[PDB]
Amino acid sequence: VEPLIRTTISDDRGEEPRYAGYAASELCSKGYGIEDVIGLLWNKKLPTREESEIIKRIVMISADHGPAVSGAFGSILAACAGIDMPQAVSAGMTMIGPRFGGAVTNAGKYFKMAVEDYPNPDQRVKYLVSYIKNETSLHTPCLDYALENVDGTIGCILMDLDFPVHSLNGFFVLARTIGMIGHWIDQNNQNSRLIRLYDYLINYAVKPEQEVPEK
Amino acid sequence: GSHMVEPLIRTTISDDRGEEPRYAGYAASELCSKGYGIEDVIGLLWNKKLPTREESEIIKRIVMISADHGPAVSGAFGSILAACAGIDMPQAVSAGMTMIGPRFGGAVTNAGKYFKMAVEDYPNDIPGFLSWMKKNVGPVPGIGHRVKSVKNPDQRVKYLVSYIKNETSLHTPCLDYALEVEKVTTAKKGNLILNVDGTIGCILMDLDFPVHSLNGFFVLARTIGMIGHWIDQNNQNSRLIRLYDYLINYAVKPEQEVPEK
Amino acid sequence: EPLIRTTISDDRGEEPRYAGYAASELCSKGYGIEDVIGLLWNKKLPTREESEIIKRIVMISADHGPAVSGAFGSILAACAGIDMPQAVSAGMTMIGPRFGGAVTNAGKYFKMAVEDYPNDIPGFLSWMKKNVGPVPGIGHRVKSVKNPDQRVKYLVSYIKNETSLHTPCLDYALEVEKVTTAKKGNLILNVDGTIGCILMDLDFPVHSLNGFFVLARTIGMIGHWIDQNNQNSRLIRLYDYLINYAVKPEQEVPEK
Amino acid sequence: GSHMVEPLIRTTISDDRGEEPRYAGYAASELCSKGYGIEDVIGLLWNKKLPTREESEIIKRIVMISADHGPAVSGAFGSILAACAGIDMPQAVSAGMTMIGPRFGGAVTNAGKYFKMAVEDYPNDIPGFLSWMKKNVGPVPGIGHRVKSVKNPDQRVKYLVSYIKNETSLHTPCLDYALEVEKVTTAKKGNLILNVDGTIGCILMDLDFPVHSLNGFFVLARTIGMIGHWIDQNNQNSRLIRLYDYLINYAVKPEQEVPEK
Ligand SMILES: CC(=O)SCCNC(=O)CCNC(=O)[C@H](O)C(C)(C)COP(=O)(O)OP(=O)(O)OC[C@H]1O[C@@H](n2cnc3c(N)ncnc32)[C@H](O)[C@@H]1OP(=O)(O)O
Ligand SMILES: CC(=O)SCCNC(=O)CCNC(=O)[C@H](O)C(C)(C)COP(=O)(O)OP(=O)(O)OC[C@H]1O[C@@H](n2cnc3c(N)ncnc32)[C@H](O)[C@@H]1OP(=O)(O)O
Ligand SMILES: [Ca+2]
Repeated sequence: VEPLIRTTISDDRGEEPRYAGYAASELCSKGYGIEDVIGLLWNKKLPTREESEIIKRIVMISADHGPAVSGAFGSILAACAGIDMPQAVSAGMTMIGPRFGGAVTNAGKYFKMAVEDYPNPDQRVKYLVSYIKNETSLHTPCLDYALENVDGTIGCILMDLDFPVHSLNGFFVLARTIGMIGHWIDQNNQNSRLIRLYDYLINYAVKPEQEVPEK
Repeated sequence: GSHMVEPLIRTTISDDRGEEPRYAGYAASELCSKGYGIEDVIGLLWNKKLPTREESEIIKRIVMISADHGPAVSGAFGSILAACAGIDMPQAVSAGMTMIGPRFGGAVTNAGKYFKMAVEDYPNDIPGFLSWMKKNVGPVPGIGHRVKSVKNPDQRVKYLVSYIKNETSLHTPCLDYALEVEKVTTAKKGNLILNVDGTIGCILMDLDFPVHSLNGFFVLARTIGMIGHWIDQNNQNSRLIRLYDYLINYAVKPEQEVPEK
Repeated sequence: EPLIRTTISDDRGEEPRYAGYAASELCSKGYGIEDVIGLLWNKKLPTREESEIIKRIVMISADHGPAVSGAFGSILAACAGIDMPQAVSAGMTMIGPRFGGAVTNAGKYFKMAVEDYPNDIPGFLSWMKKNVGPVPGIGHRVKSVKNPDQRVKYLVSYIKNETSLHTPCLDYALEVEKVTTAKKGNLILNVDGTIGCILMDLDFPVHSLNGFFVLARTIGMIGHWIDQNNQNSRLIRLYDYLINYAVKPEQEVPEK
Repeated sequence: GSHMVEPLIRTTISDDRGEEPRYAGYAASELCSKGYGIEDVIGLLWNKKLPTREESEIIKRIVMISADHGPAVSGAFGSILAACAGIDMPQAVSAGMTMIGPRFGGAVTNAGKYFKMAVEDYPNDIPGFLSWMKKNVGPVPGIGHRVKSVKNPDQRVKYLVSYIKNETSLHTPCLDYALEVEKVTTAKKGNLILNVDGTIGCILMDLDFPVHSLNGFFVLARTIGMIGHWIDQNNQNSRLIRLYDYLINYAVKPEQEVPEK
């Protein structure tokens, strides 16, 4: 039988799943964390302890940015429409792209090009930068070039961690899913009603009323 | 003219109007600096409370254990179909996530609800609980699996139960009840095991987590796997999928001529 | 062993076949979009009367402005630079029990009410409150007895006066509306209720009912995406004065 | 409190504030009463113009021909996967719709854009257009078919081209160029015919529909089929899909013990 799909990251056929060769429960038993599973499933590599400390902080820092932004607001709109959590969160996730979250992969991409082709106050940035430059020994050429914005900081850092270029948006997608789930729960706890924008929030730049011509 | 504005939405969990975003009143930079993790942010945004150490260790294992279960299941396969169709990651994973529901992944909330109801209303009457569920609800949420069974046990379930019993002091009436239900249901049919959704739901009810939050633990964890599958197919440059003809049981109308109007 | 079973369409022959009919031949013989809907959702070519009803349901339901959840979700995605299909998929995800997707249940319960509570609307309303919750097909955020929904009035008048359809479900729902609007003005028979009743009276498959709204409102959601793209609209961020920030006091993180 | 409001959204296509919706200024029920159709509402909402009778006849045919292509293809299959997972219709169809993009449906808009570029840049130079495309794009979008060819024509294409040439007086420069391109490409290899995506994409550019709108015709038409498939699976009470193990090539890492931290 010719297979329909080819997978390289996980095997569910045994007693429990294997993530890049490692048993899920053995990762739990030996003290590994969510950040380690992220490394295994997205990069097929168990992160080093410093890499795991950076992944953890990137996800924590990126988890939510309030209810006003497109991802969270999409989830809220769906929550208020009575849609179930997974589907509501999927609507918020659909907002992630070139304008909402996209500054991470683009920063990473252009600062990598800058390092190769042109080699020669936000408290979260000052925290992240000081953590990676002082509490780790990770070589951060892209970040160092950028130092010579949180999306800029995170994007440079992920290119410097050698994560595949295809994986970079994953950090923002996963992290913001925590906030979007949270917003859905918050609206459900409040028993929020359907949202319908107020008329004065809309500029109805519409055609004048006209009668339909006969045919 | 001006307008008297009434708020459109009300939010209690997060705010970005200050110096940096605040999660249930706490700054993310401070959470990072003081040694907290992803499991702590999950607790703040979903329960508005910093988890205890015992809770954080449980949340971490729930997420790790649930992260992925291969490419054959609806969530992963949906993400893979979209990846092969050349769809960008967030939109591809949204398609996979849309599969999460009563049958696949999204039975956590209702498993917690109904096992808690059973503990309260049928503590010494599992057959009463099962009969009530069959007549009034349908399949018992958190019971059953397409591939795991008495002969092919789910070590993810065995691990979470062993961890709770041995590495914590957590009192678990819902989980203990569900394990007694599993003995009764698996005597009827081997497929009627206590599954991962049922296990997680019971543990989270025993931790008194918000009832609405329960499915969130699966949704979030399995997003890790779905992103992983999208990346995997992109690394392989996988082509557009068309389901093979032999896998489709066609039972279609005969070819027929359109009649004149 | 097969993975799925399918009965509605087949692309293995010379061209795709919809319930056994070739689309080129349906076009050539003067059939329309409404006939293809009937073939793919009911496996039968509609009668001329049925096709005229389907057409009108779709046209009447196509759009209801940018303020409503489906359109606003599509607009939010358009403004975020998301491509059309994925943006409209976000809008479509909003269609459910509160907005747009009460057609199926409205048809299901009004059809049962005709048989089980023929001369007892209070008994039906009591059964629903205990067994279901809000009556699907009743209520609206903006339309009411004081601001009637002319879409509902039009569809009801078209059916009752311009077709020969026997409408026990729709007639029952109209009697229900007299009872509920006497209690509260917002409890009108809404578009979802009207469509659901009409489709049950037409003996359409019960699972198909929400499809008429999902498809029709896809026209509108695509329109809003195109409109925002033509305007080169920017990323939307909800104004802070539209949000009641009932957030926890800013606190210092305690030591572990 | 009172605020000086700036509108959050600007809309030009429809007004819902009155007794019924107004599509590009026209009352929805009056379009119904005066004998207009779905295709007329499509033109009003997507182009802000009531189509001419001939444009209306073309829109109708495009939608009908594009409505479904069987259950094996990504959009329908996504809807079927969600239907089998117990997901409600709108959410299930949304998953299938997510598959629509560069590989599935995208050849319509790509063919339109490039045959329009050829009419403008290579008006009487098909070899130059075909030389540039092979260098900067690869296979010409809208050209080629696996099973169809000169010996076995696509009757939908022959029907549509014949309709627009013999039942309308519409000027079709993009479609005319694509038919001249087909004469050159079919002479090289018989299978390089003008396909249905190429025929539709060219026609839409010739009807002067906005460039942003072209994908709408496939999206809306295939929503008919995706709804159909969801209903079909629900009528059957189909069970959850989980791909059989033999359909997966598990090109996975060797099993190893987790190292100590
Ligand atoms: C991480 C996860 O996804 S774990 C799974 C989460 N889902 C749930 O917990 C929901 C409840 N469980 C179920 O719906 C099912 O067991 C499924 C969908 C998970 C798997 O079932 P399937 O393999 O599709 O089989 P199907 O639904 O036909 O059930 C097989 C038989 O077991 C019975 N059965 C299956 N699950 C249950 C259940 N939870 N309660 C009662 N009876 C059940 C069915 O009635 C059927 O019996 P029959 O032979 O007399 O007809
Ligand atoms: C195209 C469409 O979307 S048409 C609408 C389709 N939806 C339905 O038919 C589902 C049933 N209806 C409903 O859920 C609601 O009427 C909605 C969501 C459409 C609008 O309601 P909202 O404006 O959000 O108001 P809310 O849900 O708070 O209800 C208003 C009041 O009317 C009552 N009410 C509203 N709809 C119903 C109903 N269908 N049955 C019974 N009571 C109802 C509520 O109980 C509430 O009463 P209260 O003031 O005593 O508490
Ligand atoms: Ca006039």
